Amino acid sequence: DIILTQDELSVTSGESVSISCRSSKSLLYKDGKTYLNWFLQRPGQSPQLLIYLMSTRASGVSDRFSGSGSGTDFTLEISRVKAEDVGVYYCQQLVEYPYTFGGGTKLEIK
Amino acid sequence: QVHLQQSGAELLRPGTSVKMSCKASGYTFTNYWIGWTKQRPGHGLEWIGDIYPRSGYNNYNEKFKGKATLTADKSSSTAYMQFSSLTSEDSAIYYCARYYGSWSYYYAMDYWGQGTSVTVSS
Ligand SMILES: C=CC[N+]1([C@H]2C[C@H]3[C@@H]4CC[C@H]5C[C@H](O)[C@@H](N6CCOCC6)C[C@]5(C)[C@H]4CC[C@]3(C)[C@H]2OC(C)=O)CCCC1
Repeated sequence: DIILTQDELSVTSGESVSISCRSSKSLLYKDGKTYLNWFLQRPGQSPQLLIYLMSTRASGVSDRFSGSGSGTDFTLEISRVKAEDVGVYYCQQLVEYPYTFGGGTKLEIK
Repeated sequence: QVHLQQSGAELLRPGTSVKMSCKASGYTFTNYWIGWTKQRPGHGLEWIGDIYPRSGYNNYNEKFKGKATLTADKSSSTAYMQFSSLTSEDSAIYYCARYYGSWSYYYAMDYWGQGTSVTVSS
């Protein structure tokens, strides 16, 4: 199984932050696409999609969020952190069965 | 608006079965994959399995192949997940969600249900 590694814990409102996700294996598929997703789970809510195919922002997601990566290292960049961004950020891969998630990174504002 | 409405909390004894529902509205149910996720405290998110409601094609995380059964009723736009042989390790919130994409490819769970809480106790 592909292992995705995230720090358990990650800031002031308006600062920028990034979330790291490290994969045990390349997530590039033979079609040239990288099947890596980012979700935010706000406190006591269901997860919501932010990014798919490593760097595509989902419809309705703020352009404050962007995704990048290279090899086995992936990054979610958040410009201008807001109260609504508080929660747990999960990465996930869909390139191999079984689909697997990172352990989640908690973001809090001080 | 797109909505996945999941059934209410269950409190069940070990060795029993549960069948939970996920009723889709606000999109064409038979045009998108549905998948299920497990969330327990200390264990983040885990993928259980996917179903393509139009065809009934379902596939599983090997570790749930014994335990989970996915079905879909096209006439009511409802997906179901049945768990047999419940144990305390099955105590979790279970999500259903639709995937962005199509039939031959999909990328990510884009709309999520609110979660069904299952608690297994003796
Ligand atoms: C991108 C690669 C990652 N994976 C592939 C694997 C892909 C499947 C291979 C088998 C196919 C059979 C048939 O042709 C189609 N059936 C639709 C349902 O009705 C019956 C007909 C599509 C089908 C199920 C594919 C759908 C997209 C599948 C899950 C792809 O995964 C995604 C996320 O797109 C490979 C390993 C893990 C999954």
